[PDB]
Amino acid sequence: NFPRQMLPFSKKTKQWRKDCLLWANQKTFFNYSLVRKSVIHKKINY
Amino acid sequence: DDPVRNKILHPMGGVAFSYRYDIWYIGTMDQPNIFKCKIKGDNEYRGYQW
Amino acid sequence: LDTFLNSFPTREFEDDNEYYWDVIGSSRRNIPLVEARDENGVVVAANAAN
Amino acid sequence: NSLLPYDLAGNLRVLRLYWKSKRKILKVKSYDPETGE
Amino acid sequence: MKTLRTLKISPNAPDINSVWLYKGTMKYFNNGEWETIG
Amino acid sequence: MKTLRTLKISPNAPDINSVWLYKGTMKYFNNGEWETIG
Amino acid sequence: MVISINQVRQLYVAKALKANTAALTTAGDIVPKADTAKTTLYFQSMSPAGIVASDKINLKHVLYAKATPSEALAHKLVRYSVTLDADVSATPVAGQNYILRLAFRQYIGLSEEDQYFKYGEVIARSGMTASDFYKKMAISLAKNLENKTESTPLVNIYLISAAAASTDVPVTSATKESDLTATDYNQIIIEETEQPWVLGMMPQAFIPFTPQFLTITVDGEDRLWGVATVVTPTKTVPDGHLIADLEYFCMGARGDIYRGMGYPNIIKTTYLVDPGAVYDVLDIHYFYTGSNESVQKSEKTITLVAVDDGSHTAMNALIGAINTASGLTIATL
Repeated sequence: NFPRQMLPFSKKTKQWRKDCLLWANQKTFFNYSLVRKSVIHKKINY
Repeated sequence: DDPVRNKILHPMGGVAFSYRYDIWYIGTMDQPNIFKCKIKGDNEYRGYQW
Repeated sequence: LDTFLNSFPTREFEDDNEYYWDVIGSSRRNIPLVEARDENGVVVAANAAN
Repeated sequence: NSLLPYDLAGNLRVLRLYWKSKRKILKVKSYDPETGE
Repeated sequence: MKTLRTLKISPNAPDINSVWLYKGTMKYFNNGEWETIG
Repeated sequence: MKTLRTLKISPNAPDINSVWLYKGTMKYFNNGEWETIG
Repeated sequence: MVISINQVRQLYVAKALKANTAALTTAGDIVPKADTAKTTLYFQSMSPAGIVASDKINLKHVLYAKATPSEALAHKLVRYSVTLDADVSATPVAGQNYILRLAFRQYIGLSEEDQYFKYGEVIARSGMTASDFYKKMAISLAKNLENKTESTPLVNIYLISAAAASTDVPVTSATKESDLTATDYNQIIIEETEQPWVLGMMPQAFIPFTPQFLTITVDGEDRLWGVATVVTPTKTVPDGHLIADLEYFCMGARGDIYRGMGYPNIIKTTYLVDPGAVYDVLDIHYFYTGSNESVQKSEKTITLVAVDDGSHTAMNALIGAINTASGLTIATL
């Protein structure tokens, strides 16, 4: 659950900038994009 | 202290899991001891059947 | 519980099979005695001379 | 290593996130003092 | 488990946490009563 | 009202503000004399 | 209350058996109808405003049919026998304060985190025997728990004398010491009690507890005071409030989904389950299949509900009416 981006700039506090990054290192296993190949497919090519 | 998962009560009040002592790090291992396991290129599944 | 499982790192693996890690002790050891024989080959028991 | 904090080579995992937030802005219709533009 | 620091010589009952000394008795508080030694 | 605080293990008699303890005779100072407890 | 369904659930109330479509004259009958080659079973019930039928149960497509009695659908109220621990002291210690804590766990909410605590306190004095102690702590617990002011019924507390050893004498917040006159009181039993029930708005749920004891200093080492044993129950809450709340949901499959939402304008349905009588429940769980490539199933169920007199006279006549009409070996209960 990525925190809400629809906030006034005073409500984009210091903990809110950590919540977007604690989301990032949890969903950094994710690499799916609909115009890219897999990580294991490119690793076989390299 | 979680009373929904911990169901055995202790004779001295509260759940019996509260009386469990755990020392998680004895010294510095020079590498991460406890971590979690994932697979490279394993996005978790979501699939609709409609 | 989820804040307990967030003080741990994560290692992404290449396969979904069993994974191993190798543990080591030391190299220098002491060896127990079996018996001590004197020069003619008869064992030296407790009630014996030098 | 692939999400470990350090590396056995001796390096630090640097995770740079870039993301498009949403900013509230105002469009203001102001009149020119000189001409009616 | 229960420390008693003081000993009080008096003909009256001093305190739960002290020892009551009379003529030839040494009574202390135990089990809700004054228990004598001897 | 006399409040004794220390207990002395001695073969002879200690100062009068303490309990004389020797071999099983708890002795304390009462009425001018060392009066045994037991 | 709201239950889970296996893609549908419908209930029919069986007040009597008529065995023919033309003999349906009173609201609440049931007629298990079928044809000569036993391939379709269906239940023609007389609603208060005309004859209704069921879904046509394909008899090659039934999965189970098992009818449960009313004694297996009753919630048993737990008991806790609170005695003096004979290890610490057989008689109460003449100086210590004797406290007992009752730890409730589903108070107000449903989660085991919505906890609630009540207490009982009796200071033990010199010369107080064990029967005089239980005579004091049955009053002190009932002054908290069974008071006139508490918003919910928490527990029922009784005393047991050693001569009778089975008959419970009730203690309440208004009972005085002169009513309990016995020198052989040996335990205090704390029994659960029935929370209030509102039809279709308050489900039947109970508050569980645990009598937990507070420490008393016996020989200079602080030792826990009492022991609590679960005693096999003697009082059950019957099946009346569970099947009125089960009809109320499964009438919404055949009818209106909203029951009073906006009240100048509602469609009232008349219910046939009396909430003061016990009932037996038979469930024929079936499915549907098209005779083509659409082999994916659609599970269903029906529920038939009949009044129980203890010997199951109304329901075993209904199972005897289904087995000979449709050719299932539904177990006589």
